[PDB]
Amino acid sequence: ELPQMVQQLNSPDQQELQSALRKLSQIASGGNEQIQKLIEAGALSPLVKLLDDASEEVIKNAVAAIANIAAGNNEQIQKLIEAGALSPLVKLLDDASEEVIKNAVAAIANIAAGNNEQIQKLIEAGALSPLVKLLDDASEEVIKNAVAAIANIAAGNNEQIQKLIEAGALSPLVKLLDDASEEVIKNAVAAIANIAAGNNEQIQKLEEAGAEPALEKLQSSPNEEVQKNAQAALEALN
Repeated sequence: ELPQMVQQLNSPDQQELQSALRKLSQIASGGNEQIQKLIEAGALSPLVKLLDDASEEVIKNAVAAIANIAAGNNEQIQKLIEAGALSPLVKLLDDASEEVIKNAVAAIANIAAGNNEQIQKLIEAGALSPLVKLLDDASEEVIKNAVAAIANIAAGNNEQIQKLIEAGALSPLVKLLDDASEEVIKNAVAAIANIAAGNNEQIQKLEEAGAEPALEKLQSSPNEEVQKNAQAALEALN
């Protein structure tokens, strides 16, 4: 059932390979107990190997599956990192297909939701500069996943918030506080609230970027998430 599908990942047939990757992604999307079955079946290393495959269609399916595996628990994210997912995922952020960037950034966003040591490996893999460049991408689905990843990295320690500021994240995030999608503002205000939870120097850099006037408008939002995040970030500035 499952080992046969994992064995199918080593196939010259491009239809059989795409089909096996589609089924595995569907299992992986069903929750942590399903992701555990794929790990125990040895699905991770061949899946990671398929991120550098000669077939653009095979890459798409492999990234879709890994994005779903990345949605697992800290232990599952750890196995994905140990399988070598980070380096190929970072390389995929600079790819022609918008479909691969979307899931490459989603997988990275789900890994960024893990512990601070896992955020450190994402930074060590060079994920920050390409993530900041995707904040101007002009594809709304890419920008929301890029903002969500950054928001997750900002939930890390003060040193990790520092690597975000040094990457040039502050100015694109304050720009995304308005004249953008509803889901983008929601993610931008969460990232800003996370940077405001940093040290006093980082709170200062946020003012310099022009965050305070952009947050004052969001303070009275009817959206519970936006409202509380704009309120928490403003309390931190003053």
